[PDB]
Amino acid sequence: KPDILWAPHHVDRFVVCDSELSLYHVELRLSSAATLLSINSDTPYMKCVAWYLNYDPECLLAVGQANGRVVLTSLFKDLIGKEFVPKHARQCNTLAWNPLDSNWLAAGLDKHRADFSVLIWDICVTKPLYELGQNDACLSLCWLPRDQKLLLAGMHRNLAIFDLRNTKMFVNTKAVQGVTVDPYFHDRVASFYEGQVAIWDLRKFEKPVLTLTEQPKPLTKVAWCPTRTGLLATLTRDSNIIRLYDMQIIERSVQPCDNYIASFAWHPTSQNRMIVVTPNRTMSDFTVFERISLAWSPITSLMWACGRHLYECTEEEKDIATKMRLRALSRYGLDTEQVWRNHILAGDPQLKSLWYTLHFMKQYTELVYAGIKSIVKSSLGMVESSRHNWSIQNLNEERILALQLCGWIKKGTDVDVGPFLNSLVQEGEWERAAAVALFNLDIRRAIQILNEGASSELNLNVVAMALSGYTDEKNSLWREMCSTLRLQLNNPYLCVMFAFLTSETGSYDGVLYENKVAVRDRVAFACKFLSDTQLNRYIEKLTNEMKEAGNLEGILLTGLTKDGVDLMESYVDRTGDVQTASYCMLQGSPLDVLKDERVQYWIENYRNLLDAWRFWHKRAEFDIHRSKLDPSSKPRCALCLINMQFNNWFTWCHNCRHGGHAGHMLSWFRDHAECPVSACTCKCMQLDT
Amino acid sequence: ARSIAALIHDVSFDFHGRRMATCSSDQSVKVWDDWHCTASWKTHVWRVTWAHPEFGQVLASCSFDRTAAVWEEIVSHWVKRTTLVDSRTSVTDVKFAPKHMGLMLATCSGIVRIYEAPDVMNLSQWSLQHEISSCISWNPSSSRAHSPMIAVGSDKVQIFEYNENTRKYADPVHDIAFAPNLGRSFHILAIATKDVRIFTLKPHNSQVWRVSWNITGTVLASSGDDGCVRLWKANYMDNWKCTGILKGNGS
Ligand SMILES: [Zn+2]
Ligand SMILES: [Zn+2]
Ligand SMILES: [Zn+2]
Ligand SMILES: [Zn+2]
Repeated sequence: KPDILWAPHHVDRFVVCDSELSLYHVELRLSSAATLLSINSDTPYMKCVAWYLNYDPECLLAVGQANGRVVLTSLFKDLIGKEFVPKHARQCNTLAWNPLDSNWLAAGLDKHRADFSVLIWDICVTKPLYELGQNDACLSLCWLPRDQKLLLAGMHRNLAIFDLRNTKMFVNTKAVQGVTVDPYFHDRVASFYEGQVAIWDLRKFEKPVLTLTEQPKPLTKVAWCPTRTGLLATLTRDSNIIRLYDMQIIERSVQPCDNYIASFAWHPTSQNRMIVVTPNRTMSDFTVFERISLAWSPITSLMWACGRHLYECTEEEKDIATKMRLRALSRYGLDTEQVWRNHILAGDPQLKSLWYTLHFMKQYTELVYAGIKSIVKSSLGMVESSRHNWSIQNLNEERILALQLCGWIKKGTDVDVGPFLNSLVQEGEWERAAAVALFNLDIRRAIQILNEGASSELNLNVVAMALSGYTDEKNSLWREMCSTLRLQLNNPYLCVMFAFLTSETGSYDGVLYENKVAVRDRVAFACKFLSDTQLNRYIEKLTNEMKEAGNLEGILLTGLTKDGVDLMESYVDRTGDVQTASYCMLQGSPLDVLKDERVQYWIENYRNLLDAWRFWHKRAEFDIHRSKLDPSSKPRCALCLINMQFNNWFTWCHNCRHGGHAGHMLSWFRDHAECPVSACTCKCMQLDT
Repeated sequence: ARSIAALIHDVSFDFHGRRMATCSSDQSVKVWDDWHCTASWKTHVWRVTWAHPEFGQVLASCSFDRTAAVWEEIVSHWVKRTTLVDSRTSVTDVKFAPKHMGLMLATCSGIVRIYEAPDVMNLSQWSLQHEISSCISWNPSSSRAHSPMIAVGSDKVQIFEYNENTRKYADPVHDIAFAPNLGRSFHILAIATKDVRIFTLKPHNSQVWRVSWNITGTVLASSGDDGCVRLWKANYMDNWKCTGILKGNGS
């Protein structure tokens, strides 16, 4: 059976014992790669290998041959090729160099008539310095780390503890193979028989204290962990998983290789290294690693805890948890003066169109809060234009308000979109201005905007030329190709202009259902060209399209009503934004709608959520802002002895009921940690912490 | 990353995330509040999680000695006002109930010893108001339309809801975590098993470990035997997706 044995030193070197010795260097591909440094094949039929614990010379392998001869091969030149030979030849089962004295080489041999089995050699052909154990077979050897001379030998039927001072406590059991004393607990020993591994107690060496789980296949190697606080990894024959039965007894398994494992080796120096050698010499280094006890923090830090080290990730995208922190740090939402600038204070197209919509509702107020859909229910007196007449007051009282909520017209009854066009040209939106100007039945202004835009900052010139050829003939050449070629235009606003132009009057489905154009523009367009029967059906379709999709731009249509809660519920479900949910549902919403369980609970989370971030003062601003918008959601000082601008506050301690002026009390507690009144031990300031 | 000084069996933050409670492998629990150990306890601790601050700085420790110790704030070496040692078996975990439902602690040993303290100021008395017989997860829902629910994991998740009408509660799983709702109409369940599983309840390639939910329940941290604390999150299609991998050793 091939074996892997880490060297006591040279933490980058190891030897993979096989039919021929081979020393590798950790730099095949171990994980890391292994580079062969030496190969010894002069010791055939090797059955036991043990490192020389003394530093000089390094790489000295005591190769126990099958004939009993121990060859100190060098994988102080005197200790090279030494051929310690027993009195009678027989198999050499186990070898173990004493850690206290690294020049003894305890050798375990098979049975014989009258020859000692466990021979304690002397490194210095030779003669044993100590010969203990007769007419038996020492299957395993393990020097006790504490005592200088006590080798616990696993004989044929007993775990004899040979005392070299007087050549012996024996416990007759069937578990006598692979004795390994756990280093950290010097009073605990291990031994495996067949498929069962037993844990012993040297202080109570009468019966095995614990008998671990019996694996089906027989165990091949049981080795303690010199890195952890007790982890007896238990290899099993024809098993690809190292059953690390921790005796600390939580059982864990690790499968570092896809094939069977011959023998593993814990690294004495490296923190729990698991060099694994397959029968095909597939030397793979695995790592155990303790279970990670993750636990998030309100600041989104994963305090990864592996072993005895706390590795804080510290948020090592813009997640919603992280997003709200920057929003609240900039007083998001609370700046209810330039509501259109709230999204700017937010640092999103959905949020940008939402705050503009809420600004327009705030602007008009200074039934509108019921949304576009409820406003257009009572709209009556709709007329359809059969032919596009190129040049607003004819619209209903509901329609003109709807355009204002869409921003197309300024605050008032002025039937014009001219001021809106100038802002768009100033804002740089040149393709949107042409569409908005065209939708008010003005080709020439649309051409002028495109021509003016193309002049500054040249495709808009051609679009102006393309727009100038609007022909209403049913089978015209222009409508034949412009309708087909409109889909090959980059800007959506250019596409809808030709879609609206080439569409048969009455059914403007080429523009009403273009998701790349802002909903406000489509709704504003719909209020102007759709009849009452068509508009109500279309708005009900668009309302439900933002209702389920959780679109913030649908606040324009849904409004701050029972449906608005449903829409904003979908937005929370899709994303998880309650900070936007709380502020928007507080800005002008009616008492009955704001009294709903969902909207009240949305506030309850954000306040509780904002508490975990230590933003108490920021939260205090929200509660003050919430209370105004939602009315339904409403002795003598011990130092100066004066009976009852902040210094005049009267501090009352909840523990000892003592206190006085804030200015006096803070001064006393600044340098002291006791209640100033006599015969009082209460630490008023330090108690709350 | 930053390997601050500290084997911690379980490390968990408080509500504010400014103090860390760590349960060492030597049967000791420390309040590591630059995290410097500001306390020492010797415990009696499989899991140590804080309580809600308005209820006091109470740390619940689940031990292997068939007890669930609760160390209450008495200023430092906190004094155990109460000791929930009535559990016949070892308490696998001790996670406090959400603040809306009162002072309740769950010890899913299978006996869910839901100890309730009628007196907030005097928590020394623990009353097993409910007892339903590996992982204990609490539903953070506080809604009038959402009844409180208690989840129990077995080493496979059953949610027991205290029905108003009856006034009574009615791959191996390693840890179950309920995401904070924040007004959601559905609950997201994260269960630690051979494979990380995420499920929606609307009214590592190895053995996973104690996964936790962020303060908003959107970004997920799932840990397993692979040794890498993989960070997970949602996607544009409202589906779970990988968002990053963090190294335990700090690399
Ligand atoms: Zn005074
Ligand atoms: Zn006092
Ligand atoms: Zn005073
Ligand atoms: Zn006091």
